Amino acid sequence: TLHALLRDIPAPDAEAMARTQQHIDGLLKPPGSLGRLETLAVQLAGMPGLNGTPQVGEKAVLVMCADHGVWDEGVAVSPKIVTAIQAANMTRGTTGVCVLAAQAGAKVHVIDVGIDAEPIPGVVNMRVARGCGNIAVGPAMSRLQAEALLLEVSRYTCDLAQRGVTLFGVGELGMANTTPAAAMVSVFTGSDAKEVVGIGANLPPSRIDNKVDVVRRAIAINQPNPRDGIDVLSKVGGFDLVGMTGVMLGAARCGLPVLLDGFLSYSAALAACQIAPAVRPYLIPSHFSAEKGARIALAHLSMEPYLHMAMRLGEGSGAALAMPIVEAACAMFHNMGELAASNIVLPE
Amino acid sequence: TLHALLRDIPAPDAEAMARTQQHIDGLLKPPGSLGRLETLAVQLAGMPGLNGTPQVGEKAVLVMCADHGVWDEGVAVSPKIVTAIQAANMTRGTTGVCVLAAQAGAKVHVIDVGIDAEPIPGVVNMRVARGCGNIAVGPAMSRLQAEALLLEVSRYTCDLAQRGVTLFGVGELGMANTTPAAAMVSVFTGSDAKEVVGIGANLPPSRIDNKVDVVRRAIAINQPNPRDGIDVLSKVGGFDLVGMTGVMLGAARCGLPVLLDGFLSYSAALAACQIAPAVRPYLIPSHFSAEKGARIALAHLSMEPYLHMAMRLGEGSGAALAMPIVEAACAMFHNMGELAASNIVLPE
Ligand SMILES: Nc1ncnc2[nH]cnc12
Ligand SMILES: Nc1ncnc2[nH]cnc12
Repeated sequence: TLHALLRDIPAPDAEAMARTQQHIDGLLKPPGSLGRLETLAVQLAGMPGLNGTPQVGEKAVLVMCADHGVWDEGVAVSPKIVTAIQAANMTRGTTGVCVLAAQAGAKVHVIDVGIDAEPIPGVVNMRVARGCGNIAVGPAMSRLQAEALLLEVSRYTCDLAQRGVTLFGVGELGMANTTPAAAMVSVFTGSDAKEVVGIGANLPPSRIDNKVDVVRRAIAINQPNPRDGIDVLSKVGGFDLVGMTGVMLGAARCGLPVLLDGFLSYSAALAACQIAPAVRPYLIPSHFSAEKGARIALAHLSMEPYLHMAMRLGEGSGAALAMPIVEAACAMFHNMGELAASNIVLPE
Repeated sequence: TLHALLRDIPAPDAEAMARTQQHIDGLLKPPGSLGRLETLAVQLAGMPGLNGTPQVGEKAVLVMCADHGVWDEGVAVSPKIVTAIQAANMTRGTTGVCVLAAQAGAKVHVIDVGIDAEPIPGVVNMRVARGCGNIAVGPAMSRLQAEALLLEVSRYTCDLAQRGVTLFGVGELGMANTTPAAAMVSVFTGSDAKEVVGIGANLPPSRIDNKVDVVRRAIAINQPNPRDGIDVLSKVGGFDLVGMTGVMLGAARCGLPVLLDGFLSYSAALAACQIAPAVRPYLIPSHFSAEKGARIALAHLSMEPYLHMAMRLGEGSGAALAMPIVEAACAMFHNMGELAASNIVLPE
């Protein structure tokens, strides 16, 4: 059951963190000189699934794929089938996330949570329906549906942990996905749609107006309650969004770190944190998405990404690209020499 | 001779770049979706030493070590000997740059251009003198000295290329080094010293005032000519700074890319670009240094770093940390599938 899951998310280990901090301070460098790498190391040491130290075992990127009924509103220029095509490509290792994950030594897990096509061999089957409801005229799905998918994904996630995975990355694939993402951000942050609606996958500037209108409509019609993340996800989200949120809850329950991706991922994170604030300490930002509503979303999460690449591909590509940074914090922690051993003495 | 060297720096290959751009546009993703990774790939393809394509062979980080007479002005809290100690540690693989380079699969080259100590076995000997002159009361060195070191380092650099190195990173090690760095930045950018003088290696806030004064003094006394980078380096720079500039000139002559590090490196880059504007296209920013004058320096170089880590260690640690990003752009270019092969058609 979900209340359980949520109840059992562990708090960070302050004891391990204090020990890490001390250790870091004693390394062969001026104190605090490695800035964010230091902070990251300490954050990791506090994660219970990591065994009191910054460490990275196996790495996995979970890609949540699904179609959206809102596509029918003219909010996306990519043909609908691209979701299904790209999902298959994920199985062949030719996509952007695939290439970047291989470079990071991570394995990619492609999960179908609701593609509007026949099942794709090689893809993890967790399909809710053939694409979610069109949010412009009603809810994306039922609360039950959302809750069940949350449970299902969270479990799959924590189970990988059982197989040696210590670091997750989350991603999505779904045509028209920046629409539900903007709606969610608008609702959670109380920003006006104009402020958070972007061009997604090369939407022409002309067509923007309509996208903003669709977003407002979705919100007005559904009346999602901002204090209820599940309410929001079910009404104006999508299966893919629900799935990403589920990865987050799962990794937190498991006491392990999750690397966010871009805009879509920020939307899901907002939901996750609303649902369970205890999730927060397990999230690690990757890059700063080029999507318009990115700054607002990040501000609400109080997150400052490490990478500024103007990326807007999705798929979990940003997450993969940041994995080496996480590994660097561990390397720093473990392999650097100590000041004391050099007889070096530097003022705090 | 230097005029030669400078004269022979190759322009970027526009033909290769056009071909790269086209190729990138045809990959399995919405056009321009990979943002800066795309731009980086194109930049690399234009570098003659790379053989018309984004590629990365062997990687090296060159660490320039030297002492500064200005240390006697009370501008640095690290004891002087730390330079010599850390330089030796570089030979043992225990320093920050060492750990990060190993993580990136790069080799570290420690070069002594003027440490105020006995020679360190294992360190490349290119020592000019036992520490440079105190810039607060006169020049750091003679023009001749600077010119010769420029030549010497540039040659060493291009020679590594001959051994399979395709990507360099530059770094420095030297107590009190942020002082000459600030002076240089002030002179090249025409900013007031207060604006560019930082805390370096944990300088106490109280002591700042004196550092600003030392910088102004150096400038007033020496009257370095901003339109003459060699003039500037020789007067208010240091051996380490000269060395970094030399790496830059060398890699450019060789038609290969160089990853900058932090503040010190930006100072050297400003000099290099002043000396030879043709160097510019070969430079790649890594991170955004936490040193105060960082923003000003970057603005003058028109560079936007990829990494925001609040780092201020030096040694070339930021350069190392960015190597995987460069490799990612190559992986993207080479391993991704093509839209056409999927029968996918997306609007530009
Ligand atoms: N002041 C310093 N102390 C120790 N290691 C360093 N590496 C770079 N600067 C340093
Ligand atoms: N619209 C899109 N087209 C192709 N690949 C994609 N990966 C993520 N979004 C995509």
